[PDB]
Amino acid sequence: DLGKKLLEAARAGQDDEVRILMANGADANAYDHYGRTPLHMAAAVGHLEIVEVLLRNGADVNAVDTNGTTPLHLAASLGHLEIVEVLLKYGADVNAKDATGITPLYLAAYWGHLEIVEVLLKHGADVNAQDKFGKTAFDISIDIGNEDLAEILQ
Amino acid sequence: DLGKKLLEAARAGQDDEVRILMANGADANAYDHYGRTPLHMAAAVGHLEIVEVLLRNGADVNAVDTNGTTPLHLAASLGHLEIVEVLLKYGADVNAKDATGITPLYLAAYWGHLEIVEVLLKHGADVNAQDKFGKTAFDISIDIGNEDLAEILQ
Amino acid sequence: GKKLLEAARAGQDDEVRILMANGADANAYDHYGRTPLHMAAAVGHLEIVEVLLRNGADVNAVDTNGTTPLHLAASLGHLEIVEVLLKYGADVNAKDATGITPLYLAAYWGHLEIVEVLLKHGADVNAQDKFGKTAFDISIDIGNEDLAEILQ
Amino acid sequence: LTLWTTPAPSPNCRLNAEKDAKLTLVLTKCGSQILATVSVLAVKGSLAPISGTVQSAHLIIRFDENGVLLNNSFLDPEYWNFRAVGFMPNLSAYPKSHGKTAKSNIVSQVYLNGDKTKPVTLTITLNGTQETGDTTPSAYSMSFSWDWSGHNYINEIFATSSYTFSYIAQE
Amino acid sequence: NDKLTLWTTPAPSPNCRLNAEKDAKLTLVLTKCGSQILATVSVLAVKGSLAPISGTVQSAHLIIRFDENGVLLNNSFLDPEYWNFRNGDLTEGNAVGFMPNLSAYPKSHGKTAKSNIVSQVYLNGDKTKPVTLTITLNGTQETGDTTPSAYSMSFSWDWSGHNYINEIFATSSYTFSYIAQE
Amino acid sequence: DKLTLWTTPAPSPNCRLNAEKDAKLTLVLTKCGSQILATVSVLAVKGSLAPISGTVQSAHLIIRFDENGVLLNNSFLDPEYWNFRNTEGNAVGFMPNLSAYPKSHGKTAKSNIVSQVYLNGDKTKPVTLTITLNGTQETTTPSAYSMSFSWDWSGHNYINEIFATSSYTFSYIAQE
Repeated sequence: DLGKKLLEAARAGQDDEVRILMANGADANAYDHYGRTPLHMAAAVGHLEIVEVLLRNGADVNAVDTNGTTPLHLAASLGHLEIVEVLLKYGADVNAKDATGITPLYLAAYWGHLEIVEVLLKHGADVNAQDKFGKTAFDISIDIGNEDLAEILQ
Repeated sequence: DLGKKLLEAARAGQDDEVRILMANGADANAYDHYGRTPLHMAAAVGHLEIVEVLLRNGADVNAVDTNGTTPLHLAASLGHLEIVEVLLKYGADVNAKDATGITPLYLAAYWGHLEIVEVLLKHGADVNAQDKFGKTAFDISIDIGNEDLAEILQ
Repeated sequence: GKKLLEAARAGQDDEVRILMANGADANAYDHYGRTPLHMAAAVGHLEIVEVLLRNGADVNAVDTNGTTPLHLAASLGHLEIVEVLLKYGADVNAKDATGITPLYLAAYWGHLEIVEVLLKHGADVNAQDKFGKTAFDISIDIGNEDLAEILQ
Repeated sequence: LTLWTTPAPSPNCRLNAEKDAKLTLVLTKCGSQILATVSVLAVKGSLAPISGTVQSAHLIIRFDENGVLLNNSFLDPEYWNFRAVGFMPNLSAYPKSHGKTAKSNIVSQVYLNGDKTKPVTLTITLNGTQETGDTTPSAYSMSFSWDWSGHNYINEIFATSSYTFSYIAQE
Repeated sequence: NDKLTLWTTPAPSPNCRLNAEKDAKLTLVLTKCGSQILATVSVLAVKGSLAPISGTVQSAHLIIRFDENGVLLNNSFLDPEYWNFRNGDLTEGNAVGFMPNLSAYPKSHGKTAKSNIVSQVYLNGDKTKPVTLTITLNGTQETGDTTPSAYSMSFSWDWSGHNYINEIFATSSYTFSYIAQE
Repeated sequence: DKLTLWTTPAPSPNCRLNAEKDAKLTLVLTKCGSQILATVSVLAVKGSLAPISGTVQSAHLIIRFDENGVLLNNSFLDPEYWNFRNTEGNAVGFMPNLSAYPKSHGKTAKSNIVSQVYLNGDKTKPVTLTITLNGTQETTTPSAYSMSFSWDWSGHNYINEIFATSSYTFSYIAQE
């Protein structure tokens, strides 16, 4: 099964294993039973070359897992700037909401990835997006005490 | 007893709960059976507004637990500078000594809180006070290898 | 003898000359081939390294894996000890049982001032190991900007 | 004797939604002490894959005065049987409703995917619950609280390594 | 079956000395599972400089020593009225079956890594307040005029670098096992 | 009884971490009904872990057993220090349960028990120990069961120390 191998190679950060498998007709849109696709795996582990090979082979750039989480949520939450940029170039959705209303900007703010926060805002990220508890990225900057963050949010 | 609820709210840093409780007649000078009072709890966890509420309500700024430890020892040791300033403003004894002769200056020095060492010295902290082994805050600086502190204390 | 080995490890700068005064052997070794100078170089006790060397400790003593005190000092980041070892004529290019040199260890563990000293003292930038890796393969390996730069 | 979930149960517990995880828990009675081994694997929901800023999960198993599960609410009684007061945590040592008593907690690190770089703290609390008003009381309880505050494990599946502990038995 | 447990009971009164007489409650339960003892242990200070933790105190220890029949050496350091077989007197069981195996954990001048079991426990059962517990089996070797012991179990708590002043030294519970002598 | 399967409390060098008989593994399995209670430590006696040399930051030992729970030959654990206490019982009663820890599921979380142990018994010198149950992969003689120990201290520089660990206790579900 080429899908399982492609999921595993993207997760392991095996750049070439990925290229070999794509070469051999592996489906860039395979998914595991949680709905993670190879591009979620590559975005989460932070392997830029793998992210690019997948998007060139038609990987659904806003694929959602079973909780609504997209590859751009993962790269913004875990701090992978250059992956965040490439994803955006391919149509990544800055305002995607996961199952409790959380957005890539909310995660990048929560974990303190400020350059990512700037990049998302310049691409139209909605600052007033609230999770299902009513909390926005500005409420995060107050709760987590991040002054640079609160400043950036205006 | 309101006392037990006050001791618990001070320790869990329940700013609001503490005000409700003081509103309702909670005794600011309640103590547990180790001799800890709410002001000890608040000075240790670092909650300034609770320290202020209790002091505005008549908390004894010089209460000692069964080892002779005062709230100023706790704030100076744990590095809470604004609490150390407020306790001193309400008449905390700068050179209170615990059961083995330890003062607030000696603990602030041992744990490397230099700004607190400087505030204590301006209120008359005594560099000569020895621990049970005959060592002063200065000898401990030398030991620890803390050159900035050794110059402040010499 | 073993007292010396123990005082050198334990860092008892005092004991060591106490023990040297009595003719305790600066080149005693335990059954892994470790000498007092290996213990002192490893724990970083400069004074002890100097007393031992002044008392004719073998600067190039190897343990059963070919590790010398200079490997230990370079690997563990003891700059002054690396300087005093080299002064006493430690082999800057010593290889352990797998070909690893002091420069290789200093690089691996990111001790750049020591990498600089070993180079000045003629460490071969090109010594390889198991995989045939060298200090340079380690730099762009461990993703180390400044070490890539210093290997010039 | 052994009281357990079997070695490989089907989804049998609720961390956030019905049957959203498999808890493998084995209690073997060694006289005055219970020897236990535990692990958990989320199968659906917000821990599979870990999502948003979720950094904790918990499960509280409650038992009645005879050591029998209080109901099928939280751990499924079909995966819970002998291979029961003799397996309950000793109330003298771990007093009911006092899970904040230090000694009623056993705390240790377990690891996501069995990977030593992905720690998760597991706090087990014995008899830590208090029920009031109309709530049916439990006589005994065993709580598991997993916490990885400050670690960002989004996209991982919440699946832990296995861990052993023991505690004094009530009888 | 009560002979297969040797313990302090599940809830002892003050029964051991960390720094002063009866200044702590040590809960320690040893259950004999053939060739291994399965143990659970925790400690709570009740007065003195660990209740609350005071000054710069960052460690505590207790060494329990036993004679050649596995019987506590004296009522020095752990109180013999909270140490016995479950529901038992001294003649209900054999305490050498609970002692640390001497061939695994020797009585000698040397230090032995395998005679230690080391792990973190947590003050108030709170994951953010770790304290290291090092358990050492037979790690004593009495010389000079010290009264000798045949076996020992020592518990050394150390929280170097953490400032827990004003906390009560009260630990979470911890399980370990070791090879029995018989 | 026939309820202990062990290396004895004090084995001679009995295992291979990198070369023949270069370490002493002390490993005691005591059957407590459906669970095995175990305690393990290891000490290197020669080679690149005694003293620790170069950039070595890990060691491992895999023990494989056949369908009757008997140690495979050519095992990196010497069968002379591996036997019931004195007596021969049924080794399958000591094997890790294949429903709980399926064969070659070594990367499944639940088949691993992971905790820190300490070089020389010293709290400032942690080493991670990962125990994997039935994780082996032969495609070699086939094994039916395995128990692996992987020590890893990545990022710690313990060169010059002797690899000798504190003792550690764990348990697992027995096959029968």
